[PDB]
Amino acid sequence: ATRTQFENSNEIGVFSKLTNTYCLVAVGGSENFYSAFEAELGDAIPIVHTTIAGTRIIGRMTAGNRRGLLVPTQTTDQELQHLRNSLPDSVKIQRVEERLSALGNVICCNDYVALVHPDIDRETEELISDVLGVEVFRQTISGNILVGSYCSLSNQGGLVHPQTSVQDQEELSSLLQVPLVAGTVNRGSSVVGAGMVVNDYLAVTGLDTTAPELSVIESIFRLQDAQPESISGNLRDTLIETY
Amino acid sequence: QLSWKDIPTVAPANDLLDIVLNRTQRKTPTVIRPGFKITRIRAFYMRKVKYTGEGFVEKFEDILKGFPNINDVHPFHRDLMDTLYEKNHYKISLAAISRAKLVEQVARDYVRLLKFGQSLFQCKQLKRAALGRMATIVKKLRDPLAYLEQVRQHIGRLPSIDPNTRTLLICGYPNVGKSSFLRCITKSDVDVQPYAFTTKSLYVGHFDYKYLRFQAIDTPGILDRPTEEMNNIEMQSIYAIAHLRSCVLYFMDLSEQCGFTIEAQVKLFHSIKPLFANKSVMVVINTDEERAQLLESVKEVPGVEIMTSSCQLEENVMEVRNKACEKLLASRIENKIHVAQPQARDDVKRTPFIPESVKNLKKYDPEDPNRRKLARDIEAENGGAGVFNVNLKDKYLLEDDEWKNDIMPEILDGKNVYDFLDPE
Amino acid sequence: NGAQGTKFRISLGLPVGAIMNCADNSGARNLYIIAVKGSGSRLNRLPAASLGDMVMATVKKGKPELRKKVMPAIVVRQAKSWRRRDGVFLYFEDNAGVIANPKGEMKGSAITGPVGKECADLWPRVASNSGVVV
Amino acid sequence: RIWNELYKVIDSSDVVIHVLDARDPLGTRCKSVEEYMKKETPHKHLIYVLNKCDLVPTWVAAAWVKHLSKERPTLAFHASITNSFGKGSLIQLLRQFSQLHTDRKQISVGFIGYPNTGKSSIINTLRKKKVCQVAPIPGETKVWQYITLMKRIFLIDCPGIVPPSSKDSEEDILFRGVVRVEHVTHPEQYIPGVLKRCQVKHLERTYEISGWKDATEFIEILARKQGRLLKGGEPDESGVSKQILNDFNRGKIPWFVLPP
Amino acid sequence: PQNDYIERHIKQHGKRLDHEERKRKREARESHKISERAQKLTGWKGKQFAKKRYAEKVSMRKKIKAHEQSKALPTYLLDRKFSVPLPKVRGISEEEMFKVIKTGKSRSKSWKRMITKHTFVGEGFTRRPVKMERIIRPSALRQKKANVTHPELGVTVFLPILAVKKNPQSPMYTQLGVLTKGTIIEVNVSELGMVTAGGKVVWGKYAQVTNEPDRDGCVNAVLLV
Amino acid sequence: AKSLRASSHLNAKSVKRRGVFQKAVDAREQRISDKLKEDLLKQKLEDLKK
Amino acid sequence: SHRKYEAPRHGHLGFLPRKRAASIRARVKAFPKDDRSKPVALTSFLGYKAGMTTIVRDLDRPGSKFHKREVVEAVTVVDTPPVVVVGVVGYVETPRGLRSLTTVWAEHLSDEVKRRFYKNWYKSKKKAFTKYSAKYAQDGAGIERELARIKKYASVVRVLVHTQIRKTPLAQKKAHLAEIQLNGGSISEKVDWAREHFEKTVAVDSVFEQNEMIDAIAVTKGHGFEGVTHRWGTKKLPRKTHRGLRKVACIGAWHPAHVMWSVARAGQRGYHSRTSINHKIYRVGKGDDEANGATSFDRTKKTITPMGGFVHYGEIKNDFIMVKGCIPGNRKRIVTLRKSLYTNTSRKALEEVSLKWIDTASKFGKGRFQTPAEKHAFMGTLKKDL
RNA sequence: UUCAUCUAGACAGCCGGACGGUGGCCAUGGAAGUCGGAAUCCGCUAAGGAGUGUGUAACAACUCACCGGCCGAAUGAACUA
RNA sequence: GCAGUCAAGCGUUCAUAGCGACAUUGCUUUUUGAUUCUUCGAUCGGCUCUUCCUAUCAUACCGAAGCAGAAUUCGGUAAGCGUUGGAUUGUUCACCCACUAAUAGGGAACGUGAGCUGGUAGACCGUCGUGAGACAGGUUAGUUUUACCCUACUGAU
Ligand SMILES: Nc1nc2c(ncn2[C@@H]2O[C@H](COP(=O)(O)OP(=O)(O)OP(=O)(O)O)[C@@H](O)[C@H]2O)c(=O)[nH]1
Ligand SMILES: Nc1nc2c(ncn2[C@@H]2O[C@H](COP(=O)(O)OP(=O)(O)OP(=O)(O)O)[C@@H](O)[C@H]2O)c(=O)[nH]1
Ligand SMILES: [Mg+2]
Ligand SMILES: [Mg+2]
Repeated sequence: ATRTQFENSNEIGVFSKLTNTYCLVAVGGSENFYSAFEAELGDAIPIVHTTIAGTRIIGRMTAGNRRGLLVPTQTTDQELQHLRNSLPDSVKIQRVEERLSALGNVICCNDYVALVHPDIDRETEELISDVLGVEVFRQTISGNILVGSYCSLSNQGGLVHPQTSVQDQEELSSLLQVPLVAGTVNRGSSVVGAGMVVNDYLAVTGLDTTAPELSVIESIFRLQDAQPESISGNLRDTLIETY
Repeated sequence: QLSWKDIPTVAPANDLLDIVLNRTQRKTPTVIRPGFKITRIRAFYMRKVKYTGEGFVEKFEDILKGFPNINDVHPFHRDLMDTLYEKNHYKISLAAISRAKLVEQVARDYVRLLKFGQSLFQCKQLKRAALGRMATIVKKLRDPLAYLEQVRQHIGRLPSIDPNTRTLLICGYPNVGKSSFLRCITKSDVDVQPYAFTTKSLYVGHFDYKYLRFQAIDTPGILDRPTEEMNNIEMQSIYAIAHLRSCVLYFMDLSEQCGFTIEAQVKLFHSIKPLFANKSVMVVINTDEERAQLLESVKEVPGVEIMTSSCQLEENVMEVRNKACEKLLASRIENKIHVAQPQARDDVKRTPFIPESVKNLKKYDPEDPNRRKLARDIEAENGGAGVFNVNLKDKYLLEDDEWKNDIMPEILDGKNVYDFLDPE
Repeated sequence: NGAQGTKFRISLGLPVGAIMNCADNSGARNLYIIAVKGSGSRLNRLPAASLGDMVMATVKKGKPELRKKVMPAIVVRQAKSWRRRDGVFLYFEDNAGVIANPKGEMKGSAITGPVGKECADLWPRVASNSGVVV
Repeated sequence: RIWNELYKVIDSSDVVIHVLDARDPLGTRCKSVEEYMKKETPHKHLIYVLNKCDLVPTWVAAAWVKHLSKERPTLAFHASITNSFGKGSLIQLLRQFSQLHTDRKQISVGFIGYPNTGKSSIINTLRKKKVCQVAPIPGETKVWQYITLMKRIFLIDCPGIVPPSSKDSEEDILFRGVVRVEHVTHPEQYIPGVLKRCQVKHLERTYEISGWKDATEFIEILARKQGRLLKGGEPDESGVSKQILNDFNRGKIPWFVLPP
Repeated sequence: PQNDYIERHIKQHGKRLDHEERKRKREARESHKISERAQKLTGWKGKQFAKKRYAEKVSMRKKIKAHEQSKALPTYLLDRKFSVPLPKVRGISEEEMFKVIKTGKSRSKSWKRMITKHTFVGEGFTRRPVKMERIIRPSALRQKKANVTHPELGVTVFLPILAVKKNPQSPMYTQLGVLTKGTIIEVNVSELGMVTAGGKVVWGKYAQVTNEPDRDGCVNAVLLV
Repeated sequence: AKSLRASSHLNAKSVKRRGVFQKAVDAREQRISDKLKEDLLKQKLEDLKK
Repeated sequence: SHRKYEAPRHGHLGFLPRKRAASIRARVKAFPKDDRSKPVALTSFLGYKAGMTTIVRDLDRPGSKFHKREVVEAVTVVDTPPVVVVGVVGYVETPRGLRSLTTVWAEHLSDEVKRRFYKNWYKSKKKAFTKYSAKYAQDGAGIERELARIKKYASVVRVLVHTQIRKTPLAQKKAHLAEIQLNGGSISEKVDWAREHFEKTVAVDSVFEQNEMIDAIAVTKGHGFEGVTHRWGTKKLPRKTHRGLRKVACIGAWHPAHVMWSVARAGQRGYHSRTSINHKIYRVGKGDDEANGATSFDRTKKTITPMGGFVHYGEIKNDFIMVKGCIPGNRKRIVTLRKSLYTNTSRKALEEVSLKWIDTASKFGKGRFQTPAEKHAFMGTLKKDL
């Protein structure tokens, strides 16, 4: 995993969205947040500055998988062109007309499943169900309906905020088909989606998140050789005396 | 709690007097005249008395509230600060300052007297009288403030110890090695010269084991001392061993070194084993038959564990450290995560998509000559953070590269190009 | 501090003594009280601000557990005519209010209705708790 | 300003009457003044007068009088120019003190107590006409006045006092007649105190409703009944709570504290 | 932190390179700068500087004195008119004692006189009615206790006053109880345990006030043995 | 804060002036002189149309 | 006494006396310091203010929050037709100040500058520079002697130029005249430059270019006799106060015997001479080339002059300078553009401004169309057409 | 003005000595001239305090008090105006 | 402040009289920071707007502090620039909570009396008086109205 900070915030949704095949970042004063990703990734995949409707809050404004990328109505034609030019033709990019414009809060996704706010349907959202990617589910994380903020996800595991119940966790891991766990971020934060971005090979979060939280993240996401999620078997009582 | 450092400076009596009286002479006006109204004169001297009172009580309140209550804190800190500062003297000085905070009585009485002043001379003499009585009260505070400034400097430099955290004591005879055990195991500025009471205080270090903060405590020394006479340096060690919920590591140093004999070492151990009744003890030998009988001596105690090791090797150190941590965490959890799973809902396969690029890729060594440039450094080359104009282009993917520095028209006569722009 | 970014200038709509709406379900309905952080000091002038500005406020209507209690939080809608530095003047249907701690972190967990673009860019946790930007 | 008048009245007085409300005498007692009178001025007499005894039953009055006669004489009283109680007893006691102070040529009697206890009304009751201004609002008497009877007893009216015992609370100070409820901000939060103190039977007999729960619901029921609602349909909880709190103190709602 | 960390730091690294030379030079320049501050520092600061310097001179003189020096009646009659210690005190005018007080909406009636100086009223004072009181003796200018010194024993005591017998100004003032300078008062002395021949405990004695308590809140007095 | 006429800020500005700003200020002078000379030559060319 | 509440002053005591300026054309009171190392260069230029307009720009400003983002901005447009040189002045140094010891004029001059010298032009015989033209005879002994005098003495050299008001739509017929300093080196070369430049023009491209910070010196838009409240910014007294409420009530309690120069009285507001510095040029546009108002992003052929022309001004048929923001003076005035007096240590004077669009809509109302072709296309065919 | 030192060499500078019983006795984890309490003596001396300050955990080392060598004639302190 | 102790000096042509700087003792109530904090008779406060003083609250530069850093305390130069918004009239010779870099003190009036605004005639209650009336009080209602003159100031010939 990795910890770093730009301007001085532990919340990474202020700056970035990250998948298996591209990484979006916000344009800032300095190229240090971009360099933090370039260090671990190199030139292997697209690393792309730009704003969304002249805003930096791009992981919370956007959402996508390795197959594509959804952006809102407030997005300009130039930023859209810029993303199109800077990304390959393998990722289909689309501008969506919706009341709920924060797609990275309204949606949590991986390359095989997606959860959504229970609110309005659409023609091409009911078409995206199987067109663009695959399953959509209208669900709710312990009453928190802002799934992309209150839950982080990948293809190998999932994290939710700590007030989620065992019952709801088992119900939601059935839909996602992969293990879930409830945890906190950045010295006791329930908001995991903004505080962290993660995928099949790499994790980035803030400087303030503790070593137990990092160990859980590493466990549930399969980073270190080897951590198949019952390394919690080893670190049982660490979390006990921590919480 | 934990670093009573935010205590404002406690000035001596004469300096405090000079401060509070010069503040009055400076801030409040200084000029009145006989031809002025008696009400003006009264208000003048009243303002002076009231400001002078308020200054003294502000100062004294900063002392009283900033200083800790030696009772009402924790028994460990209480006993430590008692053996350091003499609790009786401490409380007596602070009570002296509280009762002096008298000044209020003088100010109120003399203001209420000033209400009836019928002349400038009368009002002036009443003002002088109030300030002089204040000065007498403060002059009678010469020794407590001298005591309290010293206690302030000391208690600011004391270390922040949580008694409830995972702790381990490091005990033994003087000149053993238990302090450079702390030096080696943990970051800590401690002296290791070869004589008895090289350290006169408790020193703290931290480390992380199993994703948990621990604190190790080096304690200066204990002697065999039949215990109705002992000094304030050893009573620190005793109170620390008695109060805290730690493991405890007795260093024996089986050797002619130490300037102390093995009989005396086991004697001290048997002397202070009543403190060990609930403390998770371990013994470490840092490299004849009676000397060995003296070791099964201590093994025969019910809860104990012996180890042989060194400061010569640096792995047995971590060994025994982890042993002490494991011994503690067990009956911590005694004295005191659920991952979900799918249950087989479908056959659709899912798998990690990763390109070959990252597996062929090389990590980033920040201290290699030949490496990746990483635009941080391109910034450093061209110009700093706020001057370097990055090209958002130069990354883009096109059919022709010669057209890098092109622009798309956005608007024509009335229309917008993006609306008419299709491939077909 | 707590906010991410600079002190940027957008017109003032909300002087002291102004009751504005809360639509989250933390329990409050209204926000009134005095204070604005980062306000100047001029004779006879009212403390009034926006730009995702942090303000002191009380619940005039809501649950008694949080009535009678002063609290900080942030403007998200104004209904005055604000100017975007990218073109047009913007304005909302109403004023909106809502609650937080001094670091910018919210007592509530979700927001109803639109939230200002610059307010969300300045306050991260508002952007995470908001489903609707503009 | 008020405590200057207090100490002036005491220093001018030969006797000090301490007026208590029979609903809450220990609330309305002011012990610090009694301690001052003990230490400073033992030559003054310091008696108690329970007033508003018509609002509570007779056995509560007898209990309190028994509890307080152990320490201080403690007459009971009801103030009215027409229908009074205790007038002759108090007259007898004052002329007793006069007979004791036969050399002074006159004897002054100060009236101390909380606001809205009935000092002015007791004086008006002794004189049997309106001598002092009276109002159900607390602070009608703002400055002292001398009043004469027998050419030998001088009554002195004092304004009301509350000592700043900080163990007290704004709620306790409200439920003693001290403040004007027009000036407080949220009068709704105090109605639970009203339910706590008062009896449901009297409370439903007074407003003629019935069977409520939830004082917030109580207010809205009473407002829908009285037609006391705003432009729209929001029932005015604030003004209705203000009226309830005025009624509670003025004695439209009967309530009383039990003694040991 | 954690202990005398700067003392450790000085032991390990040591203070600076330019520390001892600079300290020597400060000690050398102090002689110049002392005189510089004397010919400068106008006002209160110069006054205080001079006071400090004089006190420091006296201290060193006494120190050197101590160094160089450290290099008929019997015991019971050693340590040994009926005139009071203060006859012929300053005379007080009636104008300086009584202040005029005016009554009415249009203040036109005066007839009222406030005593400006400290007073002793008694134990059962009980102010007169306002329509009948002319002499006003305010509560703040009302003393119950004095600070009486025995000339022998070098001792003082905070004793309760019992009476005023003789104010030398216009014996009306005695009946009013005015405690001006030279006033003679009866004070209780039971705290001292005095007893006459016969075993009767003395609990009252004459004393003369030595101060003007209109200027000082104190009433200081000397016992007449 | 540090005023406009603060010695340290003015020294920093003095150090900045000799570098990146004076180069940009001096290039414009050569450019504008090169334009000034051509605006003379074109007027001469027009005078030599008669 | 001590006022009980501190508050800042009302007004600036440096912009006094607030009187009418003694000339419609503000006088340049300082030119930049000369460096005799560098080529010959004019220090200033003249122009005529022509309304305002709106532009959009793409901002490459690192550190800012519109970095790589679009920004709408106001701009001022000055009609800057070429300036004609007619004379030279030499200013010798003295221990009293600077003194002019000789002025030399050209051979031929225009009816415009002659009109400037005259005050009733339609009656005169127009005999202005006849004897000077005669002094321009065979060898010009006098001309060369005074020029050599300027080369020898005089220290610093200014050049008398005038405008070509004939080119503007303004109905004045009379040119303005101004001394503009030469800031290169070699007084001899300055004089030679001027000698070669008599009777010849200097365009604005030959004095300025894009991304340059210039100062505008002008006179500000008289409004006339005005009161305290609007002339200094004072509070208003509540209502129906005695002897009115739009004034200062008084000075306080304390008693002076005079009225001070500092107490904010009534009088003239405007027609004051002002010098406003550091305005960035955004475009140096030229009449020869149409599509001035067009842009690399737009590609819509049109000149900057809006539909129906500017208001209280005509069309821009001439070279123009576009600066950002608000200069002093109103439309139809005479402004002098000076260059900055000092090297500016701000990145604002380095960023290469790029425009995306210029607003050529009507300012005689709420303009919705940039071109009459757009208006035609949107409205469609009318009754009058066919 | 008064009192003192001085070619049997003054004052200022450098240099050297600055000892021995003895790490004097109590005390303490340790304290040896110098955290503290109380003695404060004798010896050998040209002179050298049971020690004037810096310093050490303790010693050490340096220092002055005092003596001597080189230098070669005036100097110091307290007071007054 | 009162009463004392001591002693650097002064000292009727005094050795053993007197005076006496700097220090210092007692009285003020207590020894263990529990003090429930507790008011006791005065014959003004609020708008606009300008300037000045420094005895500097903040900003700028420095010194000393067991000053690790961070923050803070004491002090030196310094008046260049700023030093707020509100609640409370059973009252405010003031206090309360907030914002703030900070929420410093004062003067030019109050050394009789001087912008604009709150705080005699009628009537009622209380105390006194034989009474007319007065007041220890309290409440209520209740008409000065320049400049067009000189100077100053501001702008204009
Ligand atoms: N043989 C050996 N000797 C050691 C080792 N570590 C320390 N020592 C000895 O320990 C001596 C110093 O003692 P300290 O390390 O200070 O132990 P301490 O004196 O009991 O520590 P404190 O009482 O806290 O002051 C040194 O002279 C070393 O010779 C070790 O690892 N091996
Ligand atoms: N039922 C009842 N009401 C009383 C009695 N005495 C007084 N009251 C009422 O209490 C109200 C307020 O009490 P006050 O008579 O003003 O007593 P007070 O506050 O000491 O009087 P002031 O000194 O003028 O402030 C009056 O308006 C009466 O109506 C009583 O004995 N019985
Ligand atoms: Mg050691
Ligand atoms: Mg009342």
